[PDB]
Amino acid sequence: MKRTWQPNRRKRAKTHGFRARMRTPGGRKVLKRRRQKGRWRLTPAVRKR
Amino acid sequence: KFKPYTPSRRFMTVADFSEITKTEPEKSLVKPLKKTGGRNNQGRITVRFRGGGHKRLYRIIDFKRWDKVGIPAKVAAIEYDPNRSARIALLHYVDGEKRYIIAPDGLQVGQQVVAGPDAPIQVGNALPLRFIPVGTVVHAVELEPKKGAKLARAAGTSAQIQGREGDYVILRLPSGELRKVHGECYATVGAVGNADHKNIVLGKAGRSRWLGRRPHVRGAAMNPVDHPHGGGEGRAPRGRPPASPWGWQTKGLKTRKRRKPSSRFIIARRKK
RNA sequence: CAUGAGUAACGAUAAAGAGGGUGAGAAUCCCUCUCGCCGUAAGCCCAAGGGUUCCUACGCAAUGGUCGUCAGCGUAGGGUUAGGCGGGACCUAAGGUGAAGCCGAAAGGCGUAGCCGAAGGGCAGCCGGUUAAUAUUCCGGCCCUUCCCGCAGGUGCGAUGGGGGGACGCUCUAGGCUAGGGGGACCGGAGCCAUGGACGAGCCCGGCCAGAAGCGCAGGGUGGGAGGUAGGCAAAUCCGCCUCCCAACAAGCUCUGCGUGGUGGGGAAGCCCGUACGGGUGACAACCCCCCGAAGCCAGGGAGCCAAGAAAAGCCUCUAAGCACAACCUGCGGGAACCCGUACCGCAAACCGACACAGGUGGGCGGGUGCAAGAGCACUCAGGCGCGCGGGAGAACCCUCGCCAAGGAACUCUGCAAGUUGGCCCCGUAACUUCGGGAGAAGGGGUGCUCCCUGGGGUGAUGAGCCCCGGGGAGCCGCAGUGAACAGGCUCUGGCGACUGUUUACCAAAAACACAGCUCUCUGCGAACUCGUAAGAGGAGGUAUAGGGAGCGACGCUUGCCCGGUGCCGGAAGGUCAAGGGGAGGGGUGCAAGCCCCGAACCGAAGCCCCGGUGAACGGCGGCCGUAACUAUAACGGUCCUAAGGUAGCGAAAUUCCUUGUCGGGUAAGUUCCGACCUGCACGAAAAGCGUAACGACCGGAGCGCUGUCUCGGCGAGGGACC
RNA sequence: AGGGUGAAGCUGGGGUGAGACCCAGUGGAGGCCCGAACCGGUGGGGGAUGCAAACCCCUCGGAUGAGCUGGGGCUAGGAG
RNA sequence: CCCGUGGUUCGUGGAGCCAUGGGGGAAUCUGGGCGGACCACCGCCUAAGGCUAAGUACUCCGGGUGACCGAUAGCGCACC
Ligand SMILES: NC[C@@H]1O[C@H](O[C@H]2[C@@H](O)[C@H](O[C@@H]3[C@@H](O)[C@H](N)C[C@H](N)[C@H]3O[C@H]3O[C@H](CN)[C@@H](O)[C@H](O)[C@H]3N)O[C@@H]2CO)[C@H](N)[C@@H](O)[C@@H]1O
Repeated sequence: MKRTWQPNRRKRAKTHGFRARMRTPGGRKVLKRRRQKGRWRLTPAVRKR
Repeated sequence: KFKPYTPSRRFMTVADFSEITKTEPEKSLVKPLKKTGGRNNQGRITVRFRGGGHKRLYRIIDFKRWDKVGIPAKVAAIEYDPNRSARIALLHYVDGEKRYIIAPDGLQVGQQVVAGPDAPIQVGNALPLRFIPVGTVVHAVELEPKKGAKLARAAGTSAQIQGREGDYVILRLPSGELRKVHGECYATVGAVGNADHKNIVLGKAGRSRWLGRRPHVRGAAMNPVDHPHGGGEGRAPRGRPPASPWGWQTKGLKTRKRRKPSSRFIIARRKK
């Protein structure tokens, strides 16, 4: 029932990653923001395998 | 290698009024040719209705002759491309190399013709206007020399030689007008190759049209949320407007357009 | 922390019952025995994605929707290794990046080239055996792969730049091989009659799989020269252009069948033991014969038809320049070859829905019998289960499903539903028609199984070897003979719409929108628009038979009356006004040259006024009065009014309120529909008008057929309800 | 998956001048027609704190095309 | 200096000075903007380049004090 989930090691992994974030200025910006504003990490790190 | 126009399927349910055409060279093209991207979307914003595709070949054709202005060529033969309003002749240049070129009035496979500095005014060769035997026919024709075959009268059997003046000769172009081109410029001799095509009949629209590649257009399409015109009702609106914030369909476009007066007159119209 | 509540609920009506076992306790664990449901899936398989877990050993207080000594649960330990499988160590498209370059207030926008970037390209192995556990990765048998060192033989060798070349629809399709079906009493084998019978071409099991190349089936992919060799595809013998010969069902060079070296496996029972995961196990095999064959493979076929089907290795082919004495082509010897990957789940309790949620999620025959054909049907093969809460009587009543008679729609807003009806073969088939068709019209009749005479397309002629109907004849047994499961109810008729379709994810199967095809009309390509801050792309490598704006929407007949207002199209003679150019002139300060305002005669851009044009352009197309031997209107009979004043067809309609209009038909009766009439509350051709076959999960009106549907239904089975 | 339909071309036989054009055989095209896997989802029915934040059943339409589908991408949110 | 605009207590005005987008378009200390729109005065300052300290801001981080808090207030966050 295409509940829209079903991720893709590829696609998802792909679309999102350190690189990518640093690329788009918004990406980067939000990056640091979150990053040290409140610790955590980065789902663009979330990645598996 | 000409082509039948008229063959029409018959009563194979509503596949009715389907017109076939068959160039006899039937060979699959040759060596020189890449392909086109999937434009319709472009410069990556998206634009202009219809648009869909359907299979994929994609052309490269000669548009410039002064590049050998002489090496007779003999019709390699007939054939065409997933583009153009009137087939082509893959021609062979006596020097070895060949080139996809026009396809004027039914010439003939193996026929020799060429062009340049004086070509015999035989539909097929091409020449700098100037060699214009005023009262004759060509197409492909290009004003502003070098600017390549400019005015590729598609299946446009239309370049009618009409007198000359100054460094410009007068021409009657499809449209139903007369412009001017400095003689040294050029013209493919004779006329086009297709028209009946233009009359072709195709069955169940969806089927055909789409196959064409193009999908749709649907005006004042109810919910005029946009669709310029009215909707949310039967009735055809009033204002007198078109899609994407339009001016109806009876107003200019030209301007100073240094272009305009610069040549041509007849102004834009016909009367069949 | 209470409450309905110890009622509702346990995730599918694919059922389970026994015996023994282990246990502190076993409906709910283990074996084994009866039994039902899958099987075309509840099969296995690759992949995805999950990422623990998988196993083996202990344990269950949490977790499973209670169990629970069971687990995918908890604790610990061990478990996947590949030059030849895959992906990178290579290729590239879309496509992202981007040295250049064009471009922004900035952040960026655009971007060739080179790069990144694919189960799209390309590339060198297979099978049999061994672990609790992984395998073409391990072992073993068999078959190779490139790269390095050498040597041996052989050459204008020597880029990746030129080229040729790999490269490609769809529909279909001859010919040829295993897969893979299938009968061999055909050979090997462990057994049996239990029961009236048969030990007899009886049953039951099996009767292969891989094999350098050597070779024998099929074909599967073409030219030798020479020369001119005014292109070369810049640089040169390689391609392509011209010419004279040989251009042979030609030798050419790339997958099957045999090979066969040869290895390996080899199952029924059967009974001995482990829970099982399992193993001995018969010589241990017999391992031959004949049948049917594909959408698979050879194969880049072959034909036909348009909407006419991707870019980088490999073979050559020259510079660089080396080579040519140590470059490449080719044998043998020697020596090399790393990075990331497997466990298992994996049409699903481990992947996605917050749950062991009956939802969804990509490709691989899909074993067999029967059915005309077939992944549908019914029973099954292997292989998979028994959905995880149980026992119990079984009343109300909803559910699911079965039977009815009498009548057979009156129920009812609607025959909603449900039943009728449906499998192929022959008899036969209406108004209308775009002569394609409405026909599966419609209405009949058929089939089962026996024996008998009679023709055929298979397979090495053709003789136990099979598939097509034969055909006909006599006859057999049922109420019953597509015998069960797959499987049309039908006819008449009217409004719309053409018909194929998409959608409205969340009611709204269907009109609307599509549309093919009509007309107006826009644009000269550096078109016109569409996004854009330029840049720029788009558009179109298209180039007015073309690319846009549109109202319509096959087709047939047919598109009439007005442009006085509106928009748009055409002409600036004139009236008209911004800035401006501008100077008359007034002005303040100036003792004064002067310095500085205000400044307005006249010239002055589109526009606006004005004059024509103008409907498949907005948008509209009338009002009243009078007269032909009489009793009824009709012709103008002139007038009031405006731009004229609605034609053709059309009418109480997906527009008539007076309306259940009036007649007619249908009918026991009908505001329902069909047909008329036509004083059209308020139709009219282009947002089309009248009509118009085929086609609709269209909406509405008849009527035949059939049917617990209705006159109430009445009993019945399965599930909760209830103990 | 599977089955029926049965155009165009052609081949031959038939009639003029040849020809139209006919008949027959071949053929075996898209529409498709019939109907599963595939894709949609009315018509009726069955849950209401339901297997479920859109389901199960009986049923039904397309069932080669504007078809359906896995992988890889671009357009996006006053924009698509 | 003309208009097109920013500043400034100035929002259009009698509206000044600095500041710039358009077109015009120069003076060396008798020079040239500035006080008063503007004109006659006196006065003022010396423009269209350059450099930096020192005194008010800020709080990551350290120290200290609190008619500032007690585990639902305090940072949400008193400790994997
Ligand atoms: N040739 C005309 C023919 O007859 C008619 O003409 C019509 C039209 O022209 C004319 O219209 C005119 C117009 O001034 C305007 N509508 C007011 C005027 N009363 C009227 O005229 C009317 O009244 C007249 C005097 N009492 C009579 O002649 C007659 O009843 C009638 N024509 O009258 C006719 C009916 O309205 C049909 N309409 C037409 O199709 C057909 O061709």
